[PDB]
Amino acid sequence: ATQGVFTLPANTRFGVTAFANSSGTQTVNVLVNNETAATFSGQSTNNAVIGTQVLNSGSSGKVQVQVSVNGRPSDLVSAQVILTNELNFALVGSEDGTDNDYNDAVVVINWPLG
Amino acid sequence: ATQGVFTLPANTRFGVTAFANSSGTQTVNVLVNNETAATFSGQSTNNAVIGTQVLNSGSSGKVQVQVSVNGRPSDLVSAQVILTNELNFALVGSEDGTDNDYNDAVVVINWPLG
Amino acid sequence: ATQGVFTLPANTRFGVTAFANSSGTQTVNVLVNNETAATFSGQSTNNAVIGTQVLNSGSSGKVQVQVSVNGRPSDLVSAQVILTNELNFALVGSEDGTDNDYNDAVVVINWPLG
Amino acid sequence: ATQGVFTLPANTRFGVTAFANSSGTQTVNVLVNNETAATFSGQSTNNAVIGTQVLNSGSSGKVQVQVSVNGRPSDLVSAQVILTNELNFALVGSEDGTDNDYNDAVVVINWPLG
Ligand SMILES: C[C@@H]1O[C@@H](S[C@@H]2O[C@H](CO)[C@H](O)[C@H](O)[C@H]2O)[C@@H](O)[C@H](O)[C@@H]1O
Ligand SMILES: C[C@@H]1O[C@@H](S[C@@H]2O[C@H](CO)[C@H](O)[C@H](O)[C@H]2O)[C@@H](O)[C@H](O)[C@@H]1O
Ligand SMILES: C[C@@H]1O[C@@H](S[C@@H]2O[C@H](CO)[C@H](O)[C@H](O)[C@H]2O)[C@@H](O)[C@H](O)[C@@H]1O
Ligand SMILES: C[C@@H]1O[C@@H](S[C@@H]2O[C@H](CO)[C@H](O)[C@H](O)[C@H]2O)[C@@H](O)[C@H](O)[C@@H]1O
Ligand SMILES: [Ca+2]
Ligand SMILES: [Ca+2]
Ligand SMILES: [Ca+2]
Ligand SMILES: [Ca+2]
Ligand SMILES: [Ca+2]
Ligand SMILES: [Ca+2]
Ligand SMILES: [Ca+2]
Ligand SMILES: [Ca+2]
Repeated sequence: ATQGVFTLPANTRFGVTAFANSSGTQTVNVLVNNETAATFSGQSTNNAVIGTQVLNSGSSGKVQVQVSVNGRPSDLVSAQVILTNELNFALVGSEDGTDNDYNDAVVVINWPLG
Repeated sequence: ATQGVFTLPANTRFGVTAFANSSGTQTVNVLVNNETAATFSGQSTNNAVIGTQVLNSGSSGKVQVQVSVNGRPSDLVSAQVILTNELNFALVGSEDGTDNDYNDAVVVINWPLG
Repeated sequence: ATQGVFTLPANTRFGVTAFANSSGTQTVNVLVNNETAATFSGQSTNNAVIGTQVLNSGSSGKVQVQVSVNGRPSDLVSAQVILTNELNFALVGSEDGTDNDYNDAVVVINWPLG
Repeated sequence: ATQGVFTLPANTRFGVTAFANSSGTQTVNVLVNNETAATFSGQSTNNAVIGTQVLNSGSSGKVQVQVSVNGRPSDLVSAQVILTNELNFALVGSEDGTDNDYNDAVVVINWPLG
């Protein structure tokens, strides 16, 4: 099944944050309506934040997270969770190797903001 | 129902990151085994990371998130989500006022790390 | 925080299924746009399905689950989870006593159907 | 990533319920410790509950959901969510064709019971 794709409400501000837990450098791309809206790159084995940004979901609401290490696409796992019918999290895990911890890059998208 | 309390696997490192979306200064307290392990404070209406730390769940695995604004306990909502039977997120939202956006402080706990 | 309230897409069919795990008879009311759309009652300590129905979300898409036992409203816990940006689950547990298993009635809403 | 596989606490009762939303006959198999513990089959475009059962997770606690149509394995999606640190749902969707609604068989596992 496709993973790392989420339909947000249109024209909404949202936060995107990425963490790294790998000896490899993680590159995280966030596409909005199929155009790169944020790119984070960094390396950590201690859950360091490698980037955070505020974005707007635009007219489509379509947000996609992609992860690669040295040009190789990581395998993704994802889900969206809504608390009290208001607070939204779109969560992404990624695996760059063999151990299947799926934490190599971790991406959290939250809305609403403000 | 109790919110913002999670049983993690014992003796496990976990990430805890807090975001602010409110006029009010948010104070996030993270307890492990009922003892304060981290305190974040900050103010933003643009989802600024007001703190991020790596902690250990210790022998109990009992982790609790509290949020207060100027001393007043915020109302919490929470859940845990597990992807591919491996990647864990504990999520907390909090409301300091009347608008019920539940984003005033947002706390994300993730494990495993490394 | 309010629990047991979910905003579905408007004019969309959804499944609702209730399960009981208590010595007391459980009454589950499902409201659509603030009007009773279905009512289920049953007693089980073995997770028996005490009711199932297909309903329409109507123009608001607002769906509310209420649970009571012998007249007394149960304490509710809820969340919505979306998998592969497509498959929606609205989940409710409820507590009628002191043991805090929150399974005394369990209500599962799923969409889309067909 | 592996989908439809869940680690439960050992020797615990859980409910499993399957729903169908397809013109094809769905076969849902539930494995405990890699052995078939329940089987449900049926065809519905209206969210019929094609089966519900109470099982015991056994000594491993490993539970797996498999779905097929006419012997062809369906693509699965899954997650686990925990409410008030107590109430557990393991959720599975499955796709038998090309439209990617992932609702063709839906399976929900809940614990604890009683
Ligand atoms: C620490 C370790 O990092 C990787 S495994 C690691 O990946 C790099 C990528 O550049 C090299 O291929 C090494 O040969 C590999 O050992 C993570 O997948 C793993 O979970 C762990 O965090
Ligand atoms: C921007 C706004 O912030 C608060 S409402 C705000 O709360 C502060 C708390 O110190 C004072 O009560 C102000 O008088 C209030 O208006 C959030 O609850 C709200 O969601 C929004 O982010
Ligand atoms: C078996 C038991 O059922 C209840 S406790 C039970 O509640 C009924 C009403 O539902 C009466 O108040 C009795 O006096 C109580 O003992 C559940 O709360 C519990 O989890 C367990 O399933
Ligand atoms: C109603 C429809 O059913 C299938 S698509 C459907 O699958 C059967 C399987 O036996 C045949 O291949 C038909 O030729 C196909 O049209 C679902 O995938 C779809 O979501 C929808 O529920
Ligand atoms: Ca890895
Ligand atoms: Ca890793
Ligand atoms: Ca607020
Ligand atoms: Ca706010
Ligand atoms: Ca109870
Ligand atoms: Ca009970
Ligand atoms: Ca389908
Ligand atoms: Ca279908």
